[PDB]
Amino acid sequence: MASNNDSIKKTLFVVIALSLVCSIIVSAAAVGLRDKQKENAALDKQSKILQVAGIEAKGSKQIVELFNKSIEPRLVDFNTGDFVEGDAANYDQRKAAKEASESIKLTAEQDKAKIQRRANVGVVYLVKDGDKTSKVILPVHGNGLWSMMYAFVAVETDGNTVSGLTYYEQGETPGLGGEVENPAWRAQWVGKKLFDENHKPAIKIVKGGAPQGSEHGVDGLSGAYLTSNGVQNTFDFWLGDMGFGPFLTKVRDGGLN
Amino acid sequence: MEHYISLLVKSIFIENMALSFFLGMCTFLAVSKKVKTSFGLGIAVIVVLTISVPVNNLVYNLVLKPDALVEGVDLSFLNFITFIGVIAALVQILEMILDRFFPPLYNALGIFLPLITVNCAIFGGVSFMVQRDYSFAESVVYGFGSGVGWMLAIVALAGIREKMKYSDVPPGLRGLGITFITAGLMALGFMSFSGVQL
Amino acid sequence: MITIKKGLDLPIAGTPSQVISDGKAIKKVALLGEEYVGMRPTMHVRVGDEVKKAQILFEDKKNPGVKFTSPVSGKVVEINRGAKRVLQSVVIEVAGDDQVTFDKFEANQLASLNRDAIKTQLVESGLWTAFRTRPFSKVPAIDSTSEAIFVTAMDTNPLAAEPTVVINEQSEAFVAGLDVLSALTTGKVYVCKKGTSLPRSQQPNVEEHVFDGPHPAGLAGTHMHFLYPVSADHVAWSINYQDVIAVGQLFLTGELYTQRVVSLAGPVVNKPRLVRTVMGASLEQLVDSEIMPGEVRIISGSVLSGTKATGPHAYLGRYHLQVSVLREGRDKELFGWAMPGKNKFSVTRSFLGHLFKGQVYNMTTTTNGSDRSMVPIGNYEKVMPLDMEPTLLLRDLCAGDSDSAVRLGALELDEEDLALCTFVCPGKYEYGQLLRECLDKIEKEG
Amino acid sequence: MSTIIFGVVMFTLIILALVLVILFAKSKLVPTGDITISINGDPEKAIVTQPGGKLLTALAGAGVFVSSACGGGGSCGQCRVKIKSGGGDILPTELDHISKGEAREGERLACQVAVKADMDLELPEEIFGVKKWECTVISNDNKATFIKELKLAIPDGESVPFRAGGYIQIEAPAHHVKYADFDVPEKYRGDWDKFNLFRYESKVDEPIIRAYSMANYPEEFGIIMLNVRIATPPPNNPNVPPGQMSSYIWSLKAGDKCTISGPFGEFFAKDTDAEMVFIGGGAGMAPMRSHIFDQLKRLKSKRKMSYWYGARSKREMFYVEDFDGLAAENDNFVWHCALSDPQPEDNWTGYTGFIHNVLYENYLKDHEAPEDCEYYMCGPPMMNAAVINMLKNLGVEEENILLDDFGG
Amino acid sequence: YEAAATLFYTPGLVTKRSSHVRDSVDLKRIMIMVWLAVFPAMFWGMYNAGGQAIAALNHLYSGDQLAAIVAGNWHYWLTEMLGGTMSSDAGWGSKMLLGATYFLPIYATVFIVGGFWEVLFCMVRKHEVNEGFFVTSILFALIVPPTLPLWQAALGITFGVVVAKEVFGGTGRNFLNPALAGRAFLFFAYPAQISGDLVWTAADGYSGATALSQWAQGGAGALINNATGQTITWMDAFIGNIPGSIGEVSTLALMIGAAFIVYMGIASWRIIGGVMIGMILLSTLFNVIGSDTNAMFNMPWHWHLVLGGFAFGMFFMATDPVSASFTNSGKWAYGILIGVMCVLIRVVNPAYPEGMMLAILFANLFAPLFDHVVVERNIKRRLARYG
Amino acid sequence: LKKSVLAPVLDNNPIALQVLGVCSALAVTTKLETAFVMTLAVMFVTALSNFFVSLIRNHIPNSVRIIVQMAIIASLVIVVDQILKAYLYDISKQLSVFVGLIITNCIVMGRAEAFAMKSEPIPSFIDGIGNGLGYGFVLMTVGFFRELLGSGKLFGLEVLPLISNGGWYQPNGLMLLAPSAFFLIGFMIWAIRTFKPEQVEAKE
Ligand SMILES: Cc1cc2nc3c(=O)[nH]c(=O)nc-3n(C[C@H](O)[C@H](O)[C@H](O)COP(=O)(O)OP(=O)(O)OC[C@H]3O[C@@H](n4cnc5c(N)ncnc54)[C@H](O)[C@@H]3O)c2cc1C
Ligand SMILES: Cc1cc2nc3c(=O)[nH]c(=O)nc-3n(C[C@H](O)[C@H](O)[C@H](O)COP(=O)(O)O)c2cc1C
Ligand SMILES: Cc1cc2nc3c(=O)[nH]c(=O)nc-3n(C[C@H](O)[C@H](O)[C@H](O)CO)c2cc1C
Ligand code: FES
Ligand code: FES
Ligand SMILES: [Ca+2]
Repeated sequence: MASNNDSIKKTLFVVIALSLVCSIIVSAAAVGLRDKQKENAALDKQSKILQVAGIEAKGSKQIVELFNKSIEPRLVDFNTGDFVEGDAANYDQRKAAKEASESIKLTAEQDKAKIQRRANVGVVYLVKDGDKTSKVILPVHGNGLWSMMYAFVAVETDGNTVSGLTYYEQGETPGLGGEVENPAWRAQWVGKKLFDENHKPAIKIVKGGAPQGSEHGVDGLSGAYLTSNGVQNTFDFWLGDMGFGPFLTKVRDGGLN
Repeated sequence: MEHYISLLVKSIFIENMALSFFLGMCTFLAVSKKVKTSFGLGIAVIVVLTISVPVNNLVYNLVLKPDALVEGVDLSFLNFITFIGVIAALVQILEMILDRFFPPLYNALGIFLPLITVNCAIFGGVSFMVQRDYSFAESVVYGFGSGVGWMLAIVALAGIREKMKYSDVPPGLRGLGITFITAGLMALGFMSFSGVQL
Repeated sequence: MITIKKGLDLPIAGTPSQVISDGKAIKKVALLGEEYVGMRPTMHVRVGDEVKKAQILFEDKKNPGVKFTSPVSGKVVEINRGAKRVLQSVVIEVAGDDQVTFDKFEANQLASLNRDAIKTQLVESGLWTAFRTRPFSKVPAIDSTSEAIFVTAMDTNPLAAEPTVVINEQSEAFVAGLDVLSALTTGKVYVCKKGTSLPRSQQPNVEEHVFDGPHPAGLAGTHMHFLYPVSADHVAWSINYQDVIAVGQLFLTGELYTQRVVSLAGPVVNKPRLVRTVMGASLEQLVDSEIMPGEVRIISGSVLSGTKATGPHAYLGRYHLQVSVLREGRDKELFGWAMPGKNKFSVTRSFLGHLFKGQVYNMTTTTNGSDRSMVPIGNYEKVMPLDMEPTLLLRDLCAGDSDSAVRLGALELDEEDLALCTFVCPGKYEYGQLLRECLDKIEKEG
Repeated sequence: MSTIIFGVVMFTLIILALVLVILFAKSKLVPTGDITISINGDPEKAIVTQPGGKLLTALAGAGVFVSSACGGGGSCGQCRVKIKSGGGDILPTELDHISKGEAREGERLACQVAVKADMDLELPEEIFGVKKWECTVISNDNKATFIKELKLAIPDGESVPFRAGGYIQIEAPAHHVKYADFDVPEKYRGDWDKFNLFRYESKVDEPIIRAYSMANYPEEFGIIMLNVRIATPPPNNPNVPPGQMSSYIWSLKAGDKCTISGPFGEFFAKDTDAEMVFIGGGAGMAPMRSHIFDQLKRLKSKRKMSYWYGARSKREMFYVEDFDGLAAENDNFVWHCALSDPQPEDNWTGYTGFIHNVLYENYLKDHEAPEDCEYYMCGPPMMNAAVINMLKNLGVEEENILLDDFGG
Repeated sequence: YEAAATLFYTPGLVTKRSSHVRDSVDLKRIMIMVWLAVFPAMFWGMYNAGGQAIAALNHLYSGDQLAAIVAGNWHYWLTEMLGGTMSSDAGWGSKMLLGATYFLPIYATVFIVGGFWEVLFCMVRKHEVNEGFFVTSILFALIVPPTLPLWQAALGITFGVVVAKEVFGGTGRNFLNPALAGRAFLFFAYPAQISGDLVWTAADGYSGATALSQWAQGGAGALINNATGQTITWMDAFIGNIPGSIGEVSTLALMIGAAFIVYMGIASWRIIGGVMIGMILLSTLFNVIGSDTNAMFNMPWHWHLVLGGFAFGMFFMATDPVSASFTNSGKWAYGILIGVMCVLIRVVNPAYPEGMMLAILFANLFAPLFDHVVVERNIKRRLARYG
Repeated sequence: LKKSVLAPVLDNNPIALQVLGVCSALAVTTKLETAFVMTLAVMFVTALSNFFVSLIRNHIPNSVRIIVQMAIIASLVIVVDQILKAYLYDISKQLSVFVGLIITNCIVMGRAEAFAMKSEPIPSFIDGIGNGLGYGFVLMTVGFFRELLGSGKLFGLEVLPLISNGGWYQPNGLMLLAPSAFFLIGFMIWAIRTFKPEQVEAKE
């Protein structure tokens, strides 16, 4: 082959040089920008929390100052629903759950699959109007058809009425599962009661659409079975005894204050 | 055993690479003219996927997984480049083998032989393996099943196109356009497994 | 003993009386150029030439050494040519009894003659054109040989004659022809017959095989499929019983034997029967005053596979042993496609006709519908007894895929093998032409 | 920093391992030894080369190779070779020019064949006859408006072994030519002046090769007579660039050095007793003259034959004396000429119109057996189509139709 | 007007070559015979739709409310105007008339639009308009709910005729079922109008599931007719006194119609037998395995037969000659695959309660592959000189 | 020269004539925003990879050419994704699920093999830009119909008011599934070869 490119020495030299190049570049790009990427992710989470709480904000400065002004992170024990002392502002529930110090759920109570472990302490965001509490935001998540889906729920301190819901991290196929992020679909969750008179979970994702005024039903996602099902299972779990059940009971009895 | 049989059936039918997830469509549409050419191409794809998925499983779990080598260093940013390098080496060897021993297939594929590297189905399979965190045996079974499903899809399309020797397609649609429409109809047919969970 | 279960005996009206009688005197005979596959003639006569019996009329360019000779002594009166000056027929007006004479041997010597001597005598007499080759149904090349020669001593075509009646009248000639064929072959000779007795040769390489069932149980293609599967590497020859009698007569008396016994039958023939005629006779003069009034079609051969004998073609054929006559069905009826169908035939049970067993039909030449695409309701499988995929093969022929058709078994077939498939097609396709086109392509391209 | 060095090192090591595996695999799947291709069954004059590359290049290096001008594949199928061993199966492209029966016998295209293993060829005896190329121009005078006759004298009177109707491969170097260099008598300059086309010129970047047929029959030893048609842009498309080699050869003059290849080609007559019918137009006069002279003078054939030539006007016709003498001295030869549209200066009396119609109306309309004789043919493509259609309608078979299809 | 003449009269042609005598059958007779075989199913479907609607209306409303509801629907007040009654004591005539006012507009729309497309394509390609579209249109009209909007019907028939058949060259040239292709287009484009609990009885404001959906929830004990309070029985499902698509309900009527075209030799008893074998095998396997949380595991074969569109599909849609396998051996496999897929989608797929059209469209993709396997075996036999 | 950059739009389209970008065309064409972003990304990556491969085309051994090309392409894609995540987080969020699909987009490697290995740097860059434009033409045309008919929106702006919001339009659910993309591309090819009939395939 021309210009002795077939020589073993030439081949090895070419490949090693072209690896050193593009390796330096990829590594430098990946490691230099990590902090900026994490900052952007955190700012996006704050923006999503504000949006679900119902506060208009634009720009990093406005978002951060409003979040500091209006939202008060807090920790809960799940098992007892009691508020737990701690920072509550730098707590990483994902890391906590991955740590071996936390619980592991057997199939019987693992309603929402592929979540093997649950943290013993969760974080909730209390909306403030004045000095007392107007709402509470609950982070919930569950496995979908493709990956893990995370969302916020914004109950109104009575323990039943939803008042808002957003998905701040999901990777479902656009058009079918990605519609979980549709504003029109998100609008259906306003006013749903989330509990029946016996205080059992009662939120339903109805296949084929829910009758008007159902007061517990939310339309499923067209052509999106198993992801409507994941959305059902996540709530079935997180409203149960293993999730925010006891905490929502203590909120319902007026203990939120 | 039922675990692996369930995984294999899932990969072949419920998550068919071609007619579900619609991956690896370029060569699937281009090289569907003859059943036996499609059969050979599918065998090659099966071999490449079966070898690629386990090797990439090992590489990721041993050097690229967080804290795999030493604590605090994460090399996951090299996932794509490492995976594609492995696949490229495999296709490079496949080229020599086909040239030596299967000259008819080598000539039939033509331009698309080196393009098996960038067949979206293989890279998608490796990525799905990494996301789902399969073990080594599960990786082997998953790669084999995905390859078998892709081969089944392409062979079925080739059979349809051969049956269409009796058709009267308009000149404008002859070839690529009618093949596109046929593939769409096949997708409609394959929507039967939407909602079944293995 | 081989039994064919899939087939069809067409219940057309007017079946012949199996008794031989003298026919109308014939004054003109002809040789039809288009009848022979792949023939490109070279004329050796011109209008106004006097000829003798067995004198050469023309020769084939594409098959050197093969001679086509005159059946009678007389004068050439027409050399008909059609589109692109394609030879249609050479017409001779009978007169005199001059003839060319060849060598004659005794009966006991025929089985041990030299193959080259046999071949030269046949070629010179012009009786070499009785043979045909599967594949391609062409006259064999004079320098070739074959391991299998198939004799057809049965006939299952509708309205066909009874070979037993004809053969029993010429037993010595039939046996002598069988002996000559046994000497001429390099393998076996297959005498295909029905269950009844025939004169038989004492040579050990001549064998009798019995076939039972409906049409096409009596076709050389069927016999070959079951006894000697043919292909590009295995080539068989076929010849009918009357030609075997002619061969025996030639080698016994040194003279060309041109007499025939054909069946004149059909729905419009007053007295169907077998009649003695001569090779290439004029069908117009043969059926003179034998037919009912009206517009009719005269066919050389069976209705399944014959030649419309009009104008320069009538003029009986070389390989045909019967003449069929039936009305021309140009009628146009209202809602005819929707009638119950008491008097309508079909291999489908969608008419009332099939409920009356033993009913014969005065069939006409109507095409009971228009040309349409193929919707395979499974009619072909009912009438094809060979081990093939008929619907797939027919779609291959329609699409023009010669290689695929060859793989599927086109080389084993003749136009007469697809006659029933053409007959029962709801789309009114004609598969003889498609098969011939495919075979021409295969022969030319390689 | 500790996580950049790790990444660089790990990626480079992985790539190096993969490349080493590839090299090891190549060491076994790709042979490196010599091939030793045999150009014929004889145990001599064999060629030993390294593996890889197309077959044609090995023969080119050896110096003896089959005819080809385009040098490519999949178009014009102008290269052929016979192979008995090796060479693999027939590439699909080749089948577009190779019949299945030929493929069974082992015909192949040199361009498409790849040198992977030892193989033996069965090249004919003809291509070994390639000859030295030097030759001297004697004259390049004009004979028709757009045609000139070029005469070449071979050194030492060498008798090039060419058959009637063959052609030679001619070569030219890079050059720049202007039409003003061309010289023509006063007779033909009217057409030139009509367009004032002397402005045309062309450039040849690198040497080019073309093929031409000799106008002399074998008995004319030591001389190569040639007929060349000038490739000029279409009258309706003056902007079209002109032809290179036609202009270059027209540039030559008497006494100039010239280069030709060995004798090659096809379109030879056959050895039957059938009548012959030579029909040609324009540039096709050379093969017809070669055939006619060979048959009448060398072979002294008694078979009947005739020649039919079509021309635009009386000014376009030549060799009239040769053909008239042939007809007068031979009773078996008759020649006729048809003018498409004679001009006033012609004062023409006789057959007019297209040659195919003239021939059909005068000879083939009454012929006893049109299909029996043989039709040798050479002319412009549309005349070729017309005469082929006429003959086919008359019922002549392809085997009796022989022609050279270079389209003047 | 030459359109009527070429449909009423016979061509009056003769034979030019080959066989000088031809069989009496032709494509026109085949298609018209298939067209007539669904008439009992169509008539019973109209009658049943009317009966279901009237029963539901009188279960929901009464008196002045019923009068107001009637006055607000053109179907209802046209039925009353033409002499019928919408009272609970309505007769078979009133029920059939009410069903007709639903079926006939759908059929007319489908026929006109599909005919427009067929005529356009045939004119452009200079062919003769042929039958088969009759079968396509009538089947498509019969396999939809009684409440399907007319514009949706038009879109569905357009898709089925054009995309699935005409671009391939027309009748006999395609590989997919056109009617089921149109139905699938509707099913995936506008699910709310061809699925659920508000579609299968043409009663205003009425909601009710049908047998296949109720067996998913409970067992055979969950099959109850809410309009009348009775329990659906096997005989009710067999005769056709149940809601659903217009022409699918009566298994008895479908069997009567299909016996004729099977006897005549137009439909493939091999395909029908394959479908039956596959269904029986898979349903009995599920019964043997059993399940604690899925009630569909204990549904027997004789119940699978009479529910949903299984009988309609098996008899009239799985037997399309063009879309099926062309070999006798391939027909058995084709039918078995269709039956297996139908039962499988019914049982282990919770998204869909029925799977007949999806199963047929799935098997249409693999029929040529079965043909290929069989023909390759035949070719090997040939190369062996048949031993 | 614009004649060089505009040819692949209709004369040599990477999808309508070549079969090189089908998967992403089926995937990312439910919104014009994602279609536009993917078009830009593919154009940029193909141009740069063609340039870099052509720079060193004379030193690449035939036995590792695929490895070299894929290394360059993957490095470019990874760096681009990192930069988008760092500075254009909003856009990166849309393209995150399809980042990997860019590496195996057959257009990039097909043009590197077919053109860059034979041509010079600037011509290769122009060829990459032209093929990106041709790819974007099909992507945008399909996305127009899909988005408009499946949601009544163009670039997220309401155009056909939906019934769920008091409108009159009922969205088509099949426009959110791949078969709609298959059919749309088929009919696009039909129109493109009805005009410019030189591209019609032979036989039949
Ligand atoms: C074996 C063989 C033998 C032949 N022998 C003879 C012979 O003896 N006598 C004879 O007269 N001819 C003969 N020919 C035919 C032909 O005259 C020669 O091939 C001649 O050498 C070709 O002319 P050229 O190479 O000078 O023109 P080229 O430079 O090859 O040009 C070919 C033509 O294309 C045109 N052209 C170029 N570019 C364009 C463009 N962009 N658009 C449109 N048109 C364009 C040119 O103007 C010219 O008309 C023979 C051909 C063959 C194959
Ligand atoms: C031929 C045919 C095929 C059908 N295919 C399907 C199908 O694939 N999926 C579906 O959900 N319904 C399909 N249906 C509709 C159902 O058979 C039936 O009309 C509907 O399910 C009635 O309500 P039920 O499911 O409660 O019984 C089909 C109907 C027919 C006639
Ligand atoms: C027995 C039989 C069944 C048919 N079934 C169908 C059918 O289910 N759908 C349809 O569109 N056409 C049907 N047709 C008509 C025709 O065969 C079909 O449209 C072809 O696929 C057209 O090429 C049927 C025809 C026959 C004879
Ligand atoms: S295989 Fe070509 S882009 Fe997916
Ligand atoms: S055309 Fe010259 S080598 Fe093929
Ligand atoms: Ca947790």
